[PDB]
Order: sequence, then structure tokens, then C-alpha cells
Amino acid sequence: SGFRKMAFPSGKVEGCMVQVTCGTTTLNGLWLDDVVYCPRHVICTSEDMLNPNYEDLLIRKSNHNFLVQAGNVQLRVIGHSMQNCVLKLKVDTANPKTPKYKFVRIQPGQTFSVLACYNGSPSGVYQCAMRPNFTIKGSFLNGSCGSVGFNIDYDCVSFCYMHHMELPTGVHAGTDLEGNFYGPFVDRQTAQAAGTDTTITVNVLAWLYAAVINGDRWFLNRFTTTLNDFNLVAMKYNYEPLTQDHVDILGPLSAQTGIAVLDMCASLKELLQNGMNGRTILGSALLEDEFTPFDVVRQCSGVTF
Amino acid sequence: SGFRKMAFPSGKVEGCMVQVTCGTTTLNGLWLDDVVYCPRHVICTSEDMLNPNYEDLLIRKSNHNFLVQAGNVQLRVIGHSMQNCVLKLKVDTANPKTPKYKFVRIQPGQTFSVLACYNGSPSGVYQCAMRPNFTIKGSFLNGSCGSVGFNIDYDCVSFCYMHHMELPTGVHAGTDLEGNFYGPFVDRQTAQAAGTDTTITVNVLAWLYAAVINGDRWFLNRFTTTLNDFNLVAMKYNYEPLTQDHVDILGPLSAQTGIAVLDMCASLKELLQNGMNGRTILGSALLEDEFTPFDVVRQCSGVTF
Ligand SMILES: *[C@](O)(C(=O)NC)[C@@H](C[C@@H]1CCNC1=O)NC(=O)[C@H](CC1CC1)n1cccc(NC(=O)C(C)C)c1=O
Ligand SMILES: *[C@](O)(C(=O)NC)[C@@H](C[C@@H]1CCNC1=O)NC(=O)[C@H](CC1CC1)n1cccc(NC(=O)C(C)C)c1=O
Repeated sequence: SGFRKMAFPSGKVEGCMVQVTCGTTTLNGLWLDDVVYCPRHVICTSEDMLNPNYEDLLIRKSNHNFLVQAGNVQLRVIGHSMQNCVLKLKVDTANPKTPKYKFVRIQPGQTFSVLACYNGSPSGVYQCAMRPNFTIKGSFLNGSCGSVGFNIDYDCVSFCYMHHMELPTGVHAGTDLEGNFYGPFVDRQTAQAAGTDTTITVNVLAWLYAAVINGDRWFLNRFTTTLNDFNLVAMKYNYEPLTQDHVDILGPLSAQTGIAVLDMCASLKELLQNGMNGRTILGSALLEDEFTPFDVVRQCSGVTF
Repeated sequence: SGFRKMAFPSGKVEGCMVQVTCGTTTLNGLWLDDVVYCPRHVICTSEDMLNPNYEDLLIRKSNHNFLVQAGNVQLRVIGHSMQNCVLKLKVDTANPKTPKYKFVRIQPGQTFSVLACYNGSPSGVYQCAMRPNFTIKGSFLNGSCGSVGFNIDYDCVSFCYMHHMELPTGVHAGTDLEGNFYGPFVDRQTAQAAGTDTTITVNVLAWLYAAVINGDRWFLNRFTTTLNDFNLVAMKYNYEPLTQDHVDILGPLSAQTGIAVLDMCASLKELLQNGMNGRTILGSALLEDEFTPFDVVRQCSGVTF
């Protein structure tokens, strides 16, 4: 028992991280088979940033401009290509440690582990979620770019994110591994606002089930509610509307704990209307919406990879 | 920018994790060179737990009783030995992936990453701290035992913890890698209380510096205080007394942020006396004492391993 924020192990992704230099700018890249992926903004200077034409900035580059270092091993680029906002670099050697893997585009609310890298070298690891505004509350210094977000399904590593930008708010935007941005963001140094950051209601609810399971259950309440009724109170506290599909998802928790979904929605509502009044749940003095149903399952079942 | 709880990468420790069966009971062990370390309570049955004599439970064991599985590779035990509350198993093969490593015994307040394992297989990773009561707020299901806590110093992996027990509170106790328990705990199923869990003041202060650095600075206060004065207010809020050595440690933060230690101690005091009154710091609605000065440095500097 006990409950914490925890990431999948990094191990598998560590051996896919490489350093990529072009011009001066060096950042991180990801090496799978005979391809190294990275943010295309590696070809830009601090000036190009303000309004780059990537197509045209790229014509003036050739394979040999792109230095790719695997610790000390220098890989030869024998081809290159821009896919959306990523660059794909054909290289001579295939990665001996390439795991099973896939490129996924997660839905908002979905969580993933992030291995933060500086200069191809991984500095640390943490879990975060694709916030409803399509940002993420990460920790990314300069040099962090091209670091990635991933899930693991026993063997298979799912790549959901590649890091590109920081926003005025101290939050981050980035791409799937096909290089399309989550949200409306562009890889340019222009003014860009997040949008309204809402709470992932379904994830909050699971966090409650996890609480129950761990014998933090004081916030349980005799009241029940209806779906429509509860959403009225959600919308007003800026909570993502809750669908039938969200309830479905919370079924196995619901079953296990003996607490009906809507009774848990009742208990939540009263916490919105009445705050936490000082107390803590699982040590957190606020509500935590960066845990999927699945995350909770995993951690209250002890799954491995 | 941004700030999160993040662990070192696991990678290096993953390749040292193995499964150890004796009797029925299987748990995790750690394989360095030609030795596999694990909690000695692997030789016990659910009954032995209530009051085992380990010496005598052990005489009736021999090398072949101890099954050690590295994925599928079965290692041959050619020797065994009890060190305090751990068992050391001489085996035929040395671990090809053994990194540089050391056995450390951390001080209370010190943090470390934990890679939680079930059946030699690592399920996930999180950071936690040796609480002043010598417990840790972990997430450990049955089968988690022998999972370990570690730091990394570029190359060198420092082993600070091996997991053994859960306590009535949903908290955990365990050993250094020489097998001595942190705190007064014993590997037996008897009644054991944590003791008073105090807050790691010095770590809180660094978390504030990290806040400042990230432009959460509302809690900054014109007042200053004295060391003796502030401790009076600490003791009463159950905060670890603050030494000169703690101030020393907070120097480089102090310098960088331009905020004197005692001015930060002033700002803290008022947060004790006045609560957070609703607001959040770095998204946390309480004070976070599971970040070392060093942790903060690392994350606001981008160090790698
Ligand atoms: C990345 O470029 C990197 O690590 N390069 C070596 C990364 C670094 C950021 C600094 C702090 N945390 C980070 O994520 N991001 C940027 O530098 C990006 C590059 C992308 C192509 C734009 N970057 C550059 C310039 C300006 C911005 N941001 C803004 O203009 C905001 C005001 C919206 C930016 O994100
Ligand atoms: C560990 O034994 C394991 O994983 N074995 C396969 C581990 C499992 C715990 C269950 C939930 N989280 C855990 O950490 N710990 C125990 O089972 C320990 C073993 C040590 C030798 C005692 N254990 C066994 C029996 C009873 C207790 N605890 C208590 O009696 C408390 C009431 C103090 C215990 O920790």
C-alpha cells in the first residue's frame, strides 16, 4: 500500500537517446533502428526562431551538417527528411538496443512518463499528463528539447511526445513522434497562450478510488448525484464534462471498492463546494487529476514490464 | 523551467534486479558482480514471521534451496551468508551489467529514487526521502520486497535502501545494503509504531528557493527572523530544528536568488502561522519537504548521469 506519482522505468528509452548538433544548436534525438528523430528547430539560429521558413532553412542543409553522437560513437547520416515538425535522419547503423515500440498520439487526459535529457544524456524521469489545453506541466531547461514521453505495455514502448517549447506560464508544448503538435501551437518564437486549463474529472475520480483503497475515506459522503446534475457543478469549477464512457472506464474501480461511480461523484461535488477545509487526501492538499484509471489499477495491482 | 518530483533514470539498476525464491516465498534481489543481495525474510513462512529465529531458520537451508532467476537465466548459488537483515548469495556468474556502485547509509532528510519490482521485474520508479522517523512514504504491494533505493553520481550508483516492511500507517521500513534497518524497526510481524513524523525544514526552504526561481514568489515577505526565534516557531509546528550546517547548505541557493536564508525563514514562519490561505506554490497546496538543496540544484541546472 501507499500511493505515489511514479513513472515507468527508463532503461529501455535511455538506450534510444542521442545528441544531435546542427549549426551551433545541439539538442536530443531518438534513435530507433536506422533513424534518428528530433525537433526540426535544430537547424535554426536564435534569430531564425522569430519566424523561420523551415523548408528554405533546410535546403541549405545536407547530411554532413547533422552531427549525431551516441555517447562517443558518431553515426553517419546517409539521408534526412522533415516530417511535420520533426526531422528524421537516416543513419548507417541501426540501434542495437531498439526495443519494441510504436508511435501513439494520446488523448487529452492521458498520462505518460518523460525522460528528460540534456546532450543525449538522460538527467531524470517523471510522469505527466496531456492537459486538456494540450500543454504539460513539465520540468524542461534549455537543452531539454527532443526528450520524449512514453508508455510501456510490458515490452512495447509507446512514444506519445517529443518536447519542443516552453510557454510564458512555465509549461511546455510538443509533438507526437509523427511531429504534429498537440494543441494549436507552432514551433516559432511568437506570442502563444495556453488557453483555459481544466481539470481531468475522470482522473480525479480514480485518485479518489485509490484513496479509498488506501484507507483515506473521510471524504466519502452519504449523498449520491446524477450525471447531468454533477456536470453542472463541474463546468462551474472548470472540470472536464464526464461521459458515460468515463463511467464505463471507472467500472472495475467502482466494483472493487463497492462505491458506485455517481456516489463518488457525489463525494467529489461536496469537496468542490466545501473545499478540503485543511485535511489531506493521499497527502495532497488539493485534488490530483494526473492519474488515469489505468495508472491506479497498475499501482494497486503491481503490474510489471 | 517548471518543477516536478523526478527520479534518476532506472536503466542502470534494472539490469541488477533478479527474482529470488526460497520455500514458497519469492521476492526481489539485487545482483552485483557474483553476489545477489536480498531480505533474509525470504526463508520465512507466514507463520515464521510472527517470531523467527533467523540463525536457526537458516541452518536448515542450503545453497540449492535458493532459486535465483534472471529473467530466464538461472544462476547457481555456490555460497550464502546472512549480513544483519540481508542475505548475500555467492553465485557462479558475475553480473555483466554491474555498474559502478557503492553502499551508502543516508541521513534522515536525504532523498533517493526507488525502483519498485515484482518478481525481479521493475514495475516503476519514484523518488522519496528518509523521513525523520526513519520511514518512507512509498508505494509497495506484496512481492515488492528487496526492491531498492538509489542515487546516481554521473556514473556511480549509490545504494541506500532495500525494502522489507509495511507499517500500520501505510508506510514502509527497510535496510541499507549492509542490512541494518533505518530507525528502530525489526524484521518480524510484531506491533511497531512509526514515531512522530516531523517536517524536513531545510528541504522545505530549498523548495521555496525553487519556487522563487520559477516565479512563484508571492509568499516572499518583508520580515526577516533569527535562527533561535524561527526554531521556536518550528518546534511548535513539528519542524526539524535548523542548524548552521543547514544554512551553509542553502548558501548557493541563497546567493543565486538574492534572498538571504533568514529572510526565507521569515517567509516560511508566516506561512506556518497563516497557512496557505487557499493559494498554491509550485502547484502544491501544502509545503513539500521531500526535495534536498541538491535535488533543486540538479533540476534548476539540468545535470545528467
Ligand atoms: C529547446 O529549444 C531546447 O532545449 N533546445 C536546445 C527548448 C528549451 C526551452 C528552454 C526552457 N525549457 C524549454 O523547453 N525550447 C525552446 O527553446 C523553443 C524552441 C522552439 C522552436 C520554438 N523556444 C524558442 C524560442 C522561444 C520559445 N518560446 C516562446 O516564444 C514563448 C514566449 C511562447 C520557445 O519555446
Ligand atoms: C515483503 O515481505 C514482500 O513483498 N514479500 C514478497 C513486503 C510486502 C508488504 C506488503 C505490502 N507492502 C509491503 O511492503 N513486506 C512484508 O510482507 C513484511 C515482511 C517483513 C519480515 C517482516 N511483513 C510481514 C509481516 C508483517 C508485516 N508488518 C507488520 O506486522 C506491521 C503490522 C508492523 C510486514 O511488514
